Amino acid sequence: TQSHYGQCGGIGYSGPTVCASGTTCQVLNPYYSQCL
Ligand SMILES: *[C@H]1O[C@H](CO)[C@@H](O)[C@H](O)[C@@H]1O
Repeated sequence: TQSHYGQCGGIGYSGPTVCASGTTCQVLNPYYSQCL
């Protein structure tokens, strides 16, 4: 699972888009999405 303050899954990011329990994949920027 993607860690806190890391990029979870934005446009172009291929990988584990599911964040760790309690952290939410928030799309901050068009490509930058972060697990908060
Ligand atoms: C890998 O997966 C990511 C998932 O967000 C895509 O954005 C990318 O285009 C590729 O399919």
